Amino acid sequence: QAFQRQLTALIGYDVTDVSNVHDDELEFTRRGLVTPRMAEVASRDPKLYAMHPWVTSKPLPEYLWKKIANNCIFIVIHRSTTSQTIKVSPDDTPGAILQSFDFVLRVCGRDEYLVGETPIKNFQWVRHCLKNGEEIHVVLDTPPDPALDEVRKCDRKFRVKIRGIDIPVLPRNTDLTVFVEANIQHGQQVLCQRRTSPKPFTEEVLWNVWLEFSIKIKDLPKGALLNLQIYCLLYYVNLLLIDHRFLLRRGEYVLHMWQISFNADKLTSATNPDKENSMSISILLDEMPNQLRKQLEAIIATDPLNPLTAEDKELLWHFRYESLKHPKAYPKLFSSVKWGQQEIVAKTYQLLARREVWDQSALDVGLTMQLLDCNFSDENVRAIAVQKLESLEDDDVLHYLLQLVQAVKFEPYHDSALARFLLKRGLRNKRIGHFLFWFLRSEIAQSRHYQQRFAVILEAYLRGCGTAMLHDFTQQVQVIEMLQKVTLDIKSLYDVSSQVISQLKQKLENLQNSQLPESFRVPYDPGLKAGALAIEKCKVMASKKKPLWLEFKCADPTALSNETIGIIFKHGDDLRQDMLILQILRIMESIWETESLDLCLLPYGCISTGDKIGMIEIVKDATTIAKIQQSTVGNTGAFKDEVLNHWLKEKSPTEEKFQAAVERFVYSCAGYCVATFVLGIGDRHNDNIMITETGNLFHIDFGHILGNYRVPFVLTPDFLFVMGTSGKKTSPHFQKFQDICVKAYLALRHHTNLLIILFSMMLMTGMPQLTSKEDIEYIRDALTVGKNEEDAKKYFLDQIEVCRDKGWTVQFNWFLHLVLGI
Ligand SMILES: Cn1ncc2c(NCCCS(C)(=O)=O)nc(-c3cccc4n[nH]cc34)nc21
Repeated sequence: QAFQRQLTALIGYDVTDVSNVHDDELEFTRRGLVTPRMAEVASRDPKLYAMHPWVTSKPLPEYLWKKIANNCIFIVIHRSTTSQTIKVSPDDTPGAILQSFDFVLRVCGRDEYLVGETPIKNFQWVRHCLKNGEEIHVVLDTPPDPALDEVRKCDRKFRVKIRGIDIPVLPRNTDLTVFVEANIQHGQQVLCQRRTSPKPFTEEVLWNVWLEFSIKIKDLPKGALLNLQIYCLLYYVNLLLIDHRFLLRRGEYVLHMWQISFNADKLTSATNPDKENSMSISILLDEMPNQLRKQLEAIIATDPLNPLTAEDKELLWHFRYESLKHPKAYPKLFSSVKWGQQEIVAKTYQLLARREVWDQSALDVGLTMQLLDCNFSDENVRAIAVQKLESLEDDDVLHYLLQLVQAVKFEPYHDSALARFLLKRGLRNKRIGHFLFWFLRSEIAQSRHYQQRFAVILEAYLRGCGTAMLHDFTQQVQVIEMLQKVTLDIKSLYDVSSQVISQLKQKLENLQNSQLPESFRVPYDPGLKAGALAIEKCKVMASKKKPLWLEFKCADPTALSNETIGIIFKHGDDLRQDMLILQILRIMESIWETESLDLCLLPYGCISTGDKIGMIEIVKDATTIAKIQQSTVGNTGAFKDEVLNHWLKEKSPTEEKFQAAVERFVYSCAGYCVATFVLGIGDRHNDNIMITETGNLFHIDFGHILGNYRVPFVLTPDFLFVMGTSGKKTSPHFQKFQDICVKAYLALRHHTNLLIILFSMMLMTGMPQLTSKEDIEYIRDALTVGKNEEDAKKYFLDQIEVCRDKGWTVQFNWFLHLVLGI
């Protein structure tokens, strides 16, 4: 019992609670997930699961090959005080290196292991070292005891009666009228729509009206939603017309509704938990011709957001067997399906049974993701997408985990192939499981629309993750809860007075002494194990949301460097938006990796842990672009061109390193101009832009520009100065920048459909305010869909020149708005 209690505290929600249900789908899902859990648990290798080797099967990039002398790679092994280097070949296994040198090779300071039958080059930690030009240091010790991971042992027209609506208290807006709109939805595609006669808007409105729809009962598709909405659009709520047992929903229902276009929340089957304040509604249920081929291929070629006309759909359907031969035609083909007709759906299933071309096609994530969005409610359609995902290596799963977790919001039922898939992969791998936990917990904490479903999924995971991880989560959760309290208490108290800096270090003193865990895993970096705080370095930050600047020691003695673990705790913004933006950045990098391109992005760790509150990784040796200018000229926005180049020469001791910084800067600057333009978040105040002492540029605080959402992006003259240019001039570096940009840009366009679906999904599940048809179709233009590589190339170069023609104009403007208040 104290176990289900522990689960509830780790989850942040009671999954056994049944106060907010009108059926047993949630409980049914708890039971159904048991099998999938035990199946994955009872078939994972204890040793490999305990050490969770982080590896990849992708080729080693060109830019990481040129980092290797010979077929040689050095690795420093450590034991007690002894310590020796070793010459290794990129292609030999960890076992080989051992005999070349029962113990195992663990990385210093990290809970990371170099184990398994894979080349030494196919490890992420090794590749990380090479990229950063770091040296691989491992300590030789015994493998973690796999025991520590032990797990606790019929032809009628459909009709619905609208009894009426009840609300305890209605807005002070006298006086208006209300009618109820009942839609039978599927995908976001409304099959049939009926309304009630308007009625005076009182706290109780009774119609007692039968709304007879055009669609026969037998023609109702599994997963179809009875969407009930109130107009003056004030309220909405949904009811699956066909339940989780293939039964036709029947009987009396009193649904509490959500108060207020492409938002995923509008899809939920969850009813509003707040029964005392929410609006309530009461209902009662009782050889193809040459030309046509071209036309079809042109249709199949268009982007995911390109709308299908009636003719387009009729064509796709009539030639469905020809369309079936094109995996890329699936999303559009299944959109051309009349789900409101049982005969058609039946034929669609007959079609799916002929999945030779699909089953054999190479995995296209962008394509797979499309079948998992709000446009598809059929579980058989969505199942083939999940099928293709099964072939993903744990490496790629981590890449798309966040948005796969978000895609669960588009599932009609709590129990889905997507859910079970995430459950399985999370249980198969500790790293995946770790992030799955936080991603789900993130949603469960600030999403009433989906907390129930995600809570049931999280519970299933926790019951199979193992004793060891359950303990880590417990420590991580405890720490986060304590620090959040401090961040809130501190926020309640401009300049960070002594009275507050004293209070902070004071509060931290109270916690550290006999309260906070002696050690905990860094949520955004599972390998790292944080120890005791360094109160001296801790401070409240000069931010309008008074974020905590915290620094910990590494609990790992074998750790090499003495550098502390820096974490920023912050309340005020929804960090989920930041997560999605940062995750996309990693996706853009992996993409660029396939092309062997390396823009030096810094997708720092960021984890949403609660309501408008989460933690951020502190990148070391970095400062604001604005701060580097506030030094030269403070109160006035008198930005000077050369200051940035000065700051670098200053921080780089050997002038050589300086040239390396100016290079790192040109790479990092191009990557952020391209990546930021595609995402339409490139117009930022230089306060939201930082640079490393090594010249690595990177944006920050993405939740800020998305919470209040004119130059294409930020290529200010001070950046240009570092590139050796001013005004009507060029360079050997600027040409380089313009060179890398067009490269980086053109490369992204080779994955247009992937970016589009991710961007679209990001907006619907993460940016509730940015959910219009126009908001989404921005990335189409940004990626200049359907354009020659030449045209596109020019398009971006125009964008660059527009930043030139602007100089400090917008920056200064930002200075007027943010800095002061104009
Ligand atoms: C990721 N990272 N690394 C350093 C750093 C930082 N450094 C603070 C020092 C800046 S200074 C003192 O040089 O002006 N501030 C922030 C940051 C602050 C506020 C909101 C944010 N959202 N996302 C990141 C945010 N992120 C940072």
